[PDB]
Amino acid sequence: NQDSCLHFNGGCTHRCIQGPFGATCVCPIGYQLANDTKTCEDVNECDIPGFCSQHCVNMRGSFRCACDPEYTLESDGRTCKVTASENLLLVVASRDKIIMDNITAHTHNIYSLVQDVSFVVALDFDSVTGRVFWSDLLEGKTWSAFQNG
Amino acid sequence: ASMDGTMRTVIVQEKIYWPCGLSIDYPNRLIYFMDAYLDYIEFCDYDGQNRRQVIASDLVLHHPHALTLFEDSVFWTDRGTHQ
Amino acid sequence: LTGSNREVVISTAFHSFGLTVYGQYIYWTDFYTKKIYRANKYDGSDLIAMTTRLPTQPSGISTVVKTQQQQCSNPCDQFNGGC
Ligand SMILES: *[C@@H]1O[C@H](CO)[C@@H](O)[C@H](O)[C@H]1NC(C)=O
Ligand SMILES: *[C@@H]1O[C@H](CO)[C@@H](O)[C@H](O)[C@H]1NC(C)=O
Ligand SMILES: *[C@@H]1O[C@H](CO)[C@@H](O)[C@H](O)[C@H]1NC(C)=O
Ligand SMILES: [Ca+2]
Ligand SMILES: [Ca+2]
Repeated sequence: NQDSCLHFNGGCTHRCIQGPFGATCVCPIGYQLANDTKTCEDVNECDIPGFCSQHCVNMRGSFRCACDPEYTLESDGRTCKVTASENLLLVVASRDKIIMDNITAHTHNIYSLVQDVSFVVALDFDSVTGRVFWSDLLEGKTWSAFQNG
Repeated sequence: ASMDGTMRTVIVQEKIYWPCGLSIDYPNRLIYFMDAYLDYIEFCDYDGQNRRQVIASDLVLHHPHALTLFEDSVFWTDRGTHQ
Repeated sequence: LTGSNREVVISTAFHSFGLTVYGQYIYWTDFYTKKIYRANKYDGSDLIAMTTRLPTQPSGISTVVKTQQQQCSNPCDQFNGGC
């Protein structure tokens, strides 16, 4: 390629360096180099699904990320974590048992909440009252209880 | 639809056969939907004009039923694997 | 061949018995679903079933190719290699 890399930067956008084939060209971190082997382009990081968890804004050779008010951003610049001190609670429906699982730093605790449920099909929860709602197919009914049964 | 039924639209209409369960991601305003015949988990936007696959062409899914989300994790239940 | 790198291509394979590779694809047969499956050997990118549910548990699989194999000289072909 061009020995004139030294004279005119090889026509390259950012930087050209001499080599055995005359010209070599390079773009900095966050940039990308394309089919002409001379120009520089910007990685649109937000185009990658899940690059950062909640909000992403592209910038020249960089990115900016943000989390919603319920969440705090972590120190890395992409991850978001939840501000509330409460553990994750995961509720699953089996015909005879409303199973509940409690999560603590990737450790599990599994128990069965409510007695005398016949055939549970559907589940939801209300945060204002701190209650769990479920429906029973054999009873033909909908029930509400507290998260402690 | 609108929560009073006054507006109605169809947002996913193709590549869909036995769509079981729905979940929503509020920060991103995304809809998560799961299919038990084509055996996939996908997410789209509220208008259905951006669409992506989380799990697809994977034998892990046999008969998914229900879906939930937390942070960067997705939880689901399967009736074939009892899992 | 020395174990230097290790990766998982397909994360679920329903009790695979036999395996073969051709082109960009890896093929395997399993007892549980009575089927033959194709995947992409680098990523598991595209997964399909090459057969319907077969009436009996399938068995090992192999390939038939017209192109001549890799060739090299055999030390045994001169005077039985001294053996
Ligand atoms: C660069 O080349 C690839 C491969 O031919 C092509 O897919 C792509 O569209 C090209 N991009 C540009 C900007 O020419
Ligand atoms: C979940 O576990 C934590 C830690 O043991 C405990 O404080 C909390 O009460 C538990 N919540 C439920 C609903 O079990
Ligand atoms: C169950 O939770 C409710 C709501 O916090 C509380 O009023 C009640 O005392 C609790 N009961 C038990 C047995 O923990
Ligand atoms: Ca960028
Ligand atoms: Ca299925």
